[PDB]
Amino acid sequence: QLNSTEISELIKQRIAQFNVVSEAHNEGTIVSVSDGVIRIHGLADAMQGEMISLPGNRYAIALNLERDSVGAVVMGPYADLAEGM
Amino acid sequence: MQLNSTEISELIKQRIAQFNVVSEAHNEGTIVSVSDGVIRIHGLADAMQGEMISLPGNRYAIALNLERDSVGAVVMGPYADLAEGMKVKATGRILEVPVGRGLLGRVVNTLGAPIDGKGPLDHDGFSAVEAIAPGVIERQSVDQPVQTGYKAVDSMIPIGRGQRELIIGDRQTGKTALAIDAIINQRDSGIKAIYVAIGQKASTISNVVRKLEEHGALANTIVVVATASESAALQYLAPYAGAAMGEYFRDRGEDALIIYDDLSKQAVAYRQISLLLRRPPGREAFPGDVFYLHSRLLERAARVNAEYVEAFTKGEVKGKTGSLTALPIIETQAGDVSAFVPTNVISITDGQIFLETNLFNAGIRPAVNPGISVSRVGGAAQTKIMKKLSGGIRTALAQYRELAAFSQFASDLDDATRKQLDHGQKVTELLKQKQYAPMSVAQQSLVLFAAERGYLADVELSKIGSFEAALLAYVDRDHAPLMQEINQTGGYNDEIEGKLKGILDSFKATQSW
Amino acid sequence: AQAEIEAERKRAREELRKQVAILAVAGAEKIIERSVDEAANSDIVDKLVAEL
Amino acid sequence: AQAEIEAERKRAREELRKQVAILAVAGAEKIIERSVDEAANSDIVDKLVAEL
Amino acid sequence: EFITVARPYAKAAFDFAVEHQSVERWQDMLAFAAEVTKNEQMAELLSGALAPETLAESFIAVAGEQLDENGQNLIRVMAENGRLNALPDVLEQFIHLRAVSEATAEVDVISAAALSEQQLAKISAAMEKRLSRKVKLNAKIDKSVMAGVIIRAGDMVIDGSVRGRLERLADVL
Amino acid sequence: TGKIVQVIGAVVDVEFPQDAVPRVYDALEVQNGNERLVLEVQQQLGGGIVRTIAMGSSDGLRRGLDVKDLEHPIEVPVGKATLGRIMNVLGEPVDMKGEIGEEERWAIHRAAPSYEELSNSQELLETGIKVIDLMAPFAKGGKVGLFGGAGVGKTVNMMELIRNIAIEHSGYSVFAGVGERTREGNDFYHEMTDSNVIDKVSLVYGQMNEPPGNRLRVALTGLTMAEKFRDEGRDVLLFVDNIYRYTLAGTEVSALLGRMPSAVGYQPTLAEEMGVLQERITSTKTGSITSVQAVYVPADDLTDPSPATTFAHLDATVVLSRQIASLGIYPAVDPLDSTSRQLDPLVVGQEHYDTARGVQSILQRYQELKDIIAILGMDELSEEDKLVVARARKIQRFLSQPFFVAEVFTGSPGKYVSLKDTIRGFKGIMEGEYDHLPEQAFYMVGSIEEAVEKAKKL
Amino acid sequence: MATGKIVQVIGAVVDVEFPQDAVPRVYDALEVQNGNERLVLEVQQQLGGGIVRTIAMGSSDGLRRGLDVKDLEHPIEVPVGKATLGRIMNVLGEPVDMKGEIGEEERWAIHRAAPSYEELSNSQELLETGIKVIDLMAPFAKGGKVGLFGGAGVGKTVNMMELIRNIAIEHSGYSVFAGVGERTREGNDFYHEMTDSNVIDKVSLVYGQMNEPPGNRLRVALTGLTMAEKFRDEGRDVLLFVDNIYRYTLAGTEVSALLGRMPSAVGYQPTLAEEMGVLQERITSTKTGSITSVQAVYVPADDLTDPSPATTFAHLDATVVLSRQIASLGIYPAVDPLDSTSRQLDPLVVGQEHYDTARGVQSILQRYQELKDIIAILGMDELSEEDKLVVARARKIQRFLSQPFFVAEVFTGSPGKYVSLKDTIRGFKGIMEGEYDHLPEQAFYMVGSIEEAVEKAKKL
Ligand SMILES: Nc1ncnc2c1ncn2[C@@H]1O[C@H](COP(=O)(O)OP(=O)(O)OP(=O)(O)O)[C@@H](O)[C@H]1O
Ligand SMILES: Nc1ncnc2c1ncn2[C@@H]1O[C@H](COP(=O)(O)OP(=O)(O)OP(=O)(O)O)[C@@H](O)[C@H]1O
Ligand SMILES: Nc1ncnc2c1ncn2[C@@H]1O[C@H](COP(=O)(O)OP(=O)(O)O)[C@@H](O)[C@H]1O
Ligand SMILES: [Mg+2]
Ligand SMILES: [Mg+2]
Ligand SMILES: [Mg+2]
Repeated sequence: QLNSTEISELIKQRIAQFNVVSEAHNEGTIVSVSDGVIRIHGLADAMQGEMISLPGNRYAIALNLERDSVGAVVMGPYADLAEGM
Repeated sequence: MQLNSTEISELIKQRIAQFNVVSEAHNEGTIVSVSDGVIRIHGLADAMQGEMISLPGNRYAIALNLERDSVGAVVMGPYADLAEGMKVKATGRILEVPVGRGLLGRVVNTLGAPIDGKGPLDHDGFSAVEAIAPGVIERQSVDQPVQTGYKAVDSMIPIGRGQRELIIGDRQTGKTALAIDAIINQRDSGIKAIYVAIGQKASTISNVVRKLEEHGALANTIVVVATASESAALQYLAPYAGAAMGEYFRDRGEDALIIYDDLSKQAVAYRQISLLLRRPPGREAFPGDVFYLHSRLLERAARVNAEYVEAFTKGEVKGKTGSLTALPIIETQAGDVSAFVPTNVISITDGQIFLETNLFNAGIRPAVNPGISVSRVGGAAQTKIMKKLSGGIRTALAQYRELAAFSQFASDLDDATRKQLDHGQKVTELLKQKQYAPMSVAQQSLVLFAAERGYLADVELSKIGSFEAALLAYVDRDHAPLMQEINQTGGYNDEIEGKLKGILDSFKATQSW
Repeated sequence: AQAEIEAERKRAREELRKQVAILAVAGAEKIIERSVDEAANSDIVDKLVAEL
Repeated sequence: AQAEIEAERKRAREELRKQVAILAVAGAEKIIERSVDEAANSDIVDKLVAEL
Repeated sequence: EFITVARPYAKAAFDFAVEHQSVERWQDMLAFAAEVTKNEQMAELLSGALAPETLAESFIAVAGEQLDENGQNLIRVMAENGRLNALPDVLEQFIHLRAVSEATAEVDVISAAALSEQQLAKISAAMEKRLSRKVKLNAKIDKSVMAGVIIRAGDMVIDGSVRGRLERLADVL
Repeated sequence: TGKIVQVIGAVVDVEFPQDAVPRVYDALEVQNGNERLVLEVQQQLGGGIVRTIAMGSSDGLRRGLDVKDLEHPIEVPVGKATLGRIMNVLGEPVDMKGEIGEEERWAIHRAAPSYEELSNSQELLETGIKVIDLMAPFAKGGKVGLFGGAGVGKTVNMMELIRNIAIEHSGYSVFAGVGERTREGNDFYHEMTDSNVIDKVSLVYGQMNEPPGNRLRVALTGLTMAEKFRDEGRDVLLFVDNIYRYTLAGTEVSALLGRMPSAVGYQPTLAEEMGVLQERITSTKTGSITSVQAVYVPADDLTDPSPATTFAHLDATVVLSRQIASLGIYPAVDPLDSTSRQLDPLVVGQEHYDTARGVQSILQRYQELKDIIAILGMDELSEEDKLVVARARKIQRFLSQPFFVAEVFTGSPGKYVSLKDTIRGFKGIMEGEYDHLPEQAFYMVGSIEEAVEKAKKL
Repeated sequence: MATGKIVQVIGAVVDVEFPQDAVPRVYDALEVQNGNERLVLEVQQQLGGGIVRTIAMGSSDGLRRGLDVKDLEHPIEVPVGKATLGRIMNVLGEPVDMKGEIGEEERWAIHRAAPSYEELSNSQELLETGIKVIDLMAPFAKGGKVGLFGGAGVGKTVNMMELIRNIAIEHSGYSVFAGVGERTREGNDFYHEMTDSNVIDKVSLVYGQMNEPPGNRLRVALTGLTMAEKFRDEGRDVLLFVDNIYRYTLAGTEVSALLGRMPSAVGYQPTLAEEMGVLQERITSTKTGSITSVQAVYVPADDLTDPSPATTFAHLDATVVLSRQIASLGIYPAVDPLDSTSRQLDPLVVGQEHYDTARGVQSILQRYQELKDIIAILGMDELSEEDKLVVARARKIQRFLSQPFFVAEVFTGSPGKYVSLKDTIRGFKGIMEGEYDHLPEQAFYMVGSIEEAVEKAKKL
């Protein structure tokens, strides 16, 4: 038993209004940063091998589309990225 | 005989006068599982990592995983009586052991309870089992001898006071024999001894102690035991408990020699603990931190400069440098040095002595392989006489083995080669030595002088053994003032070379092998 | 031989110490059971709450 | 000597059998804060001779 | 055990209940949700591998005492991660977080015999200064401690039982 | 009171009311169809769940069965009532005879004797066997291990040791069958009854058909009987039919117990599980146990963890080699790997010690030459190197011996060889007194006189 | 104010929960009271909501769940510049020599990006070491990287002490010594050696001994680089010595499992090549200044196949391989000529005179290694008399590459020798031709120049 992107403020949103699909599929937020991999919540319209634009005119490639999140690999320096971007 | 039967009551009754009516406060948890010596505890919000946790009875556990919502801890003893819902109290304490001079001649477990049955301990208080070593600015360079009494080791592979020297080899090659002879020989050197037995069977520790007591060595020695029946936590801690006892002498300005028998059994106990705690297995299934286990242990063996001693003793002891010397033992499975635990310990130590089965079966005992053995302190550890004689020996003997391989089918030898192919056999024969028969410095020096200055050359090889025995016998009756001079001084001069030459000239003429 | 004898004598005294202490507290328990008092019980409570 | 301490223990039993008398200090003089009346004035020797 | 996975859901629900000033209701809703979780027929349904939405809407069916706008959502979030068995633990952490938020503590007192109100006064008044919280005592006097008292708050314990002294003395052996 | 809640192979989980949870190593009991099944408690999980190993077949167990809590460990009969009888791991009688006339039962889980209790002894125990007491002699009250691969001779060797030792010894004996062949249990029992020696021997059998819980704990049933006879003050012989099966039955259950795998997939607890068993097999100031253990070596790999851990436990170790046995030299003892704590000049004395080290030195040097000989042939050797080979080959043959138990294979009659005749024979060969005899003269002859009589007829 | 709390401690790895709007950046430092002692943590990962996974720069012993953690909004910053010289510092840049406060004017973060492609330089000016086998077989250049490869006990340390003696005293410029994962004894002996020879005022030492917690050894090398990069950016020429590069990779392996990564290869962290490359690519000589570096490389069990030594070979310019197979014969320096190599060994730097001499020596030793296999079984008589002659002159060249060091007199008992490059070339030509066909093999062993090998032959 372990947590799978079950984090308090995301849960509180779903409590307030469950149908968050009302927000655009085009965008999302970083929820983890480690070793050059980021996990993103959202991006419902992401696709395999798509370029995701990051702050600082950087990019990541979407490589795992998972049921709750996208795993993407940073094509540059990563160490200044932060969750909630 | 036992008029104290009255007086033990007064001792018992005054305990009541000492005991204290204060209600204390403590942080509390409950056991939620018990398995294989590991317990999980709910609660203990104020538990610290490496803390002693106290259990029902007089039993303790060590807190190792501080996870969210549970503590994982290992029981230092028989665990099987514990149960779910038992109430568990966190002390403030780290693990400490009795320490002092009064430990000498006692057999104690890793917790330091006396198991010899010679009654309670005399001791000089308690010291932490886990402790940081002296830093760079607090050390002094190793430049004093600790004598093994073995011709092979003391000539070729000298050990200095504060060195760490790995004894490594396969099973049944004489690993322990070398280390207990190194203990036995300290009986009059002033160097205190510690023998830590990790994971051995208890009757082996009976036999060793019975040999140390058959000589005068046990009254110089502390014996620390964790037998194969005892829990993995007790075995894992047993080397650290031994080092804490050796550090008492080291911080006073006295010398101690500590033997860790089977550091590899300490690693196996540490692997048991780590897998039972579900920590991820690394290579060869050991945890990754296993290097930090051995390296923090062995860097405690150190020579400290006089300033560090004065500060520790608060000016009671001034001008004296203290030293702790460690002799760890590793077992290889088939000479394979590439295993994870051997490669770590070979990286850490200041050298190694390789003992190997082919030499031991050939009758070369002690089976020291001159080529792959090395001391990283070298000549700075020797007395000047041994330093002068022995430097030539070990590298010459290694090249003799290469030469003997290259020669093995060639019918014609040039006389440099033919001389080399003889001298090396006679030196190989000279370095064999019987167990429990240590030789003083002057006795070793005299026999090495006979080999370096060529006096062996005409003597037929099987007689070389009898030649040595007769030479030691001859010199002890007729020339003992020189033996006293060399043993006390370790000195070497032209008159020393002259007197030794005169002794070899006189022996080889007058006597018979 | 003399070291062996003195050591067994020292063990016998520590053994004898183990014997009395167990049966002493097991007796002192019965002194509570037959000498406890409700004013003394209240004295314990009122003392500790005054120094908690 | 073993045969001496084996005899001397039999002698020692009587001092242990005596000194288990003194248990009031253990129990009452710790736990009752002020000193106590001997409510156990029979049960003290009852404990002595029954327990040892 | 569900204690770690209950934590995120427990916090979310409490903060929301605060911003909506409805904490008492929720605690009632979570209690109801924790009882339907125990029903023997539902405990088979919860164990079998239904799809999350077919399970959730079947769960919502058996509760009509739930605030649908906010309380069905909670159930739907837990169902989407399979978590519904954590509801009895989510409840206990909601109660725990509430008491920290209300700066209030439960305290358990154990003794050989019932206490006087004057002792209960001194105990409570001391513990409020120990904790810097309000306290609410309960007394659970016992057959086996023969004199003295124990005080437990959180997991900190103060012992004055004679039972504890008899063993704590025998320890000096 | 308890309920079964999982069944995974040999492992059964049981839930209890949280006020009543069984202790570790308690016995439980459950009705499985038309028979009673015992379970042994291994671990306390949370929530009153307890995890247990079945002492019997676990098939036909449902979930939801009611389980009965016995308040005590597995306890077995001990004492003279066990003598001459065959017993189960649970200490039930397995011969068709009546109930065991027990007076006392002991729990099979016990602590080892304290360090103060142990006793040293140096009384050499003679064997009939030329290689064993020459190369790896052993004492009364010591431990011997026979190491070998599949089919190399561990059992035939132990059957000569039983014949030689356990019939000139006068006290009681225990034989523990641990995960070995049921045929060989029946064969051994009948030769004991036919010889009327059975009434001195206790037999515990948990052979290889039995499910893992039986194979694991039958070793401890065997020791607990031997510890009763030792504490009574007797001198006892303990024979263990294959110690390796104890460790292997641990491996089989360990994953189901939920323990991460170690090394070559062994249980992480391997060295503790072996160590706590092994430390109980010790002679003591009250009385003595002499022990012989067979040690199977998986895939002939002497560096596997299970053999490797066993080597530190024992006082004499005899290593059997498939490479020698395929020569047909028997016993297939490797003299360059077999060793004993007793091969020491003080206890054996010098003539024995010098002979053993001479044999070891010649046979080592023959290994050093074999890689030359293999490519070039022997003609390239020096005339002294040829003499080492010519002696070493004779020595390897003279190490062979006819066993009395082997007559059903070899046909030729068994020999018993004195220690005086063995050291005299090898010392004579190494002195070269016999360099005029052929190699075949030495093969399978009891004593050196028998070699010269064989040489007359070649 | 302190704004986070410790929520797990497992071994060296500590997890801290911050508010969801003030989460520490990766590689930020954090601070906590471990009783009396202040402890620093370095942030490795952001994971979940508000939680960060960190490595302790010190012992975890005595940490509790619940301790308040301060957020320092910068990475680990260390003192740099002249104030460092003659001082010993730990990984955090704290003085550990008792001499008092460092007295800096500037502090730099230990994490920084490498020089850009436009900034690099190719100024391969040849550098003389005075060691026969190195100057012939593997010539150094100023501003290059040198690796001393070998397993345990083969001579990496005393070779580095010889190189430090010869170039670093002559260099006339500052030096940095990084004691990564070193033995505390040897770090002491080096400090006294530099003090007694009175060159310590030129050199700053960063020490991260083995006993130190895995976090310290993981980062101590970057502290050494950051001091060397300060002197390079000033425009100075500096020498950087690294005690053992392998031990940085090994400290990465220790934490990597606890940081939740899956294992790779021979149980190494998956990031091994990235972690190596990110350290090594800072140690370069730009247009403003040059860093010359000598690195020791531990080779586990002497297996040059192993991923950690195999990966570092690509980053160096000269690589010297020390072999136990040679070291077993006692013939130090134990450099293997058939495996050691340098980027500088080509005619456009070395000139043809040196190039021809080195390629000659390689061809002879290569041939002899095949001949040696025949001899051991068949014997030497089965050779052609020309192959016998090559076996002779090769077996001499093998001994002539040996040289006693005046940092090794304590082991040898004998006086150490220095050789010029000019004299080295002339000596090897002389064995390759006939001039010394008549000397014995032992007349070469640990000699010095060829001009004194004749003298040992007369003594032999
Ligand atoms: N110098 C020696 N000369 C002759 N025999 C020796 C010598 N040293 C040791 N032995 C013998 O070697 C045998 C094994 O020695 P020891 O027990 O020290 O080896 P070990 O490597 O410790 O074995 P283990 O691996 O079981 O611990 C013993 O019989 C001992 O008597
Ligand atoms: N001394 C001997 N003389 C003749 N044959 C022998 C001798 N020792 C062993 N053998 C042969 O080896 C075979 C197997 O030996 P044994 O049955 O003792 O092995 P084992 O210990 O049962 O091996 P495992 O237990 O692995 O099956 C038998 O055929 C036996 O004849
Ligand atoms: N050039 C040399 N001259 C003499 N002895 C040497 C030489 N190189 C190595 N040795 C021997 O090898 C030992 C270990 O080498 P060292 O460099 O100290 O270890 P490492 O190579 O692991 O750093 C030295 O103590 C010495 O005994
Ligand atoms: Mg040993
Ligand atoms: Mg068999
Ligand atoms: Mg080094």
